[PDB]
Amino acid sequence: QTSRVLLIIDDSPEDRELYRRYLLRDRDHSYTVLEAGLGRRGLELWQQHHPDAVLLDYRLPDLDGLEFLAKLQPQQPYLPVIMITGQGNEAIAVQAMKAGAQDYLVKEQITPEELHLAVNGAIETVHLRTQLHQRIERERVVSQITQKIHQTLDLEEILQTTVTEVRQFLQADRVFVYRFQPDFSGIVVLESVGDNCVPVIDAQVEDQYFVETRGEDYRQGRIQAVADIYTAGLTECHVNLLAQFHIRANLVVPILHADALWGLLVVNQCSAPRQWQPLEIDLLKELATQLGIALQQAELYQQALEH
Amino acid sequence: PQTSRVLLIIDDSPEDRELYRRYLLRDRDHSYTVLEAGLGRRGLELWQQHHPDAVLLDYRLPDLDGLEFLAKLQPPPQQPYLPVIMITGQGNEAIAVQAMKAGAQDYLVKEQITPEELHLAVNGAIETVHLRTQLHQRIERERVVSQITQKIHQTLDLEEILQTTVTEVRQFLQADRVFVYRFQPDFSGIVVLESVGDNCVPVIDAQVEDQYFVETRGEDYRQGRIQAVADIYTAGLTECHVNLLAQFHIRANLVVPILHADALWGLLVVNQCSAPRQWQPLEIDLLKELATQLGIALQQAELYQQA
Ligand SMILES: CCC1=C(C)/C(=C\C2=NC(=C\c3[nH]c(/C=C4\NC(=O)[C@H](C)[C@H]4CC)c(C)c3CCC(=O)O)/C(CCC(=O)O)=C2C)NC1=O
Ligand SMILES: CCC1=C(C)/C(=C\C2=NC(=C\c3[nH]c(/C=C4\NC(=O)[C@H](C)[C@H]4CC)c(C)c3CCC(=O)O)/C(CCC(=O)O)=C2C)NC1=O
Ligand SMILES: [Mg+2]
Ligand SMILES: [Mg+2]
Ligand SMILES: [Mg+2]
Ligand SMILES: [Mg+2]
Repeated sequence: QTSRVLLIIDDSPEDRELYRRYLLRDRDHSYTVLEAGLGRRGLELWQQHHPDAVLLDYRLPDLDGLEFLAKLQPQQPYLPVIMITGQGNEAIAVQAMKAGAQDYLVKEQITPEELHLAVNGAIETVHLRTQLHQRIERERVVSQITQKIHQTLDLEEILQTTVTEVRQFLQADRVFVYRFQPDFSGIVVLESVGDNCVPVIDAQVEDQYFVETRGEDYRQGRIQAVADIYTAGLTECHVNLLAQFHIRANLVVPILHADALWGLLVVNQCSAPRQWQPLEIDLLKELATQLGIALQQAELYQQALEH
Repeated sequence: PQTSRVLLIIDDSPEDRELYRRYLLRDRDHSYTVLEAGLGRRGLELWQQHHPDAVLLDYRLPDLDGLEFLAKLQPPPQQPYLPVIMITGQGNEAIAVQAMKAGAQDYLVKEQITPEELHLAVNGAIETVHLRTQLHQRIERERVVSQITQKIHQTLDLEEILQTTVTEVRQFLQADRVFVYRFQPDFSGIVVLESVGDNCVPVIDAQVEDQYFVETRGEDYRQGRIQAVADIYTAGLTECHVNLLAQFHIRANLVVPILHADALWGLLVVNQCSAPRQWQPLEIDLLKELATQLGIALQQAELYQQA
């Protein structure tokens, strides 16, 4: 049973209660239910809570359902709205679906099972469209970096292009590349930042975990994906440390050269926690692998000079 | 009215079937040709022989239960999803729920159907199958690209990398033949690796040494410009190329230049040998991306040469 936020927008307190009772009868999910009796507040709750689905009464005191959809501006998001219409007004349902709704229900004909089916579909379909959009953007990033590696030997340009595009794609506060010194200490080679996190470049913090251990887990590929340093169960030493650079969410991907650990591709969220998705993690492993190709390429260019 | 959609209705009631067809008339947006079957066996035959855009399936047929039917449906490999809409009697929603886990896209309740609801349900099933297809292909091409990147990162033998590109590309594309063309210093050319299917007679061991097009007619190939022929007889080609292509039984031709540094190293070639083929953007962009990776692969092998 996963969690779902469902927003009900209907001016009849009883219908809201009816729908609320119906959604609880769903074994597949646990629903957090938000309510509004007016369109304007519906819009406000929508904008503040990003609910997974919206049950929308076509006839509200302030807005008709069509006006509500038109007052919605949504990356490139899709609206998980189910229009609720009265029997006989199906023509509204059709023009609502052409305006962005995912499905509709007939008020007096609604059953719990039908409600589940509607919510499932609106959510699944928006998820498909969201995933497809993410696949397209993720492909642009990978191809753009592939392009760079084919067009140049220089690291400063490839790493830079990498750091920027991932920050753009992920909408992260910070992305940078951390490089290990021979004495297993670290420095930030490149960076790209949003002004919500206290900088790290030029202000170097000395950790003792990489000098002492050398990162054998990172050599053999270990990645860390911390959604929120306060709920992941880290030690008090680590939590307090990250709080001083305002890192709230942490994603770290090792960069490998030869059979050795060259450095780290690092993503930060500094304002709020962030649950890193499988697609995003997979993107970074891939880029890191391309960086390995770049580094290797640059070293073969160094070796070829000396000859 | 020109028919835009083919719908297969599988239901043992001739009256309900005609009823649904009339409902479909109320959709001004589309024109429906309806195939009808009263039995599972005939439904399956009609499905397999005529490839309808969507299916309305009665959960209870005289010979097969709706679930048993879905299990006998095999979908083409370029559209692996079943655009089936289950029709169940009320109270039997639970059977329909198990159908959507078995591949149906949606369901309807027998006595509750309205013309608009039928339209939207058919609309939805076709759009969702299309979304699911697009997402499915994005995942496959990313795997292909990610697999070649890995190989390059591992510094594996290039001919093995070339092999992998050639094989995996033909599978993803359902193409009759894919191969890699390599230029000799004297601007001729030979076929290094290949992947060929039923409809196509192979070309690899009988390579004709072509003229110096790379100097003037590969002006575009040096500058990275690709050729994408849907049908060699309508592309406006000269007799020499047309006759040449016909001697290899090429009907559709997609060729992508392979670059090493900024020089024309060779060509990635895709062929359809049976029928003409309109090459789609996803397919072309995949090929360009692979072409660039082979370019990066070629660079890795040359840099290891002096060293
Ligand atoms: C933001 C700027 C910055 C950081 C984060 C940095 C050090 C830093 N310490 C790290 C990990 C670490 N550092 C420590 C711990 C310590 N290190 C010590 O010097 C202590 C003795 C000790 C506890 C006080 C630990 C426990 C980790 C995490 C190790 C793990 O991954 O399990 C990491 C990698 C994981 C991460 O990014 O969270 C870095 C980059 N230096 C910097 O300039
Ligand atoms: C097994 C397959 C095979 C081929 C396809 C090959 C030759 C071959 N000739 C090509 C182009 C070409 N080849 C020719 C012309 C000629 N070529 C000649 O051998 C002529 C004597 C001459 C006719 C006058 C032309 C005009 C092109 C296309 C140039 C362009 O469109 O840029 C191409 C690349 C473009 C394409 O195929 O569309 C190849 C690979 N040798 C092979 O073993
Ligand atoms: Mg109302
Ligand atoms: Mg429905
Ligand atoms: Mg649906
Ligand atoms: Mg029947």
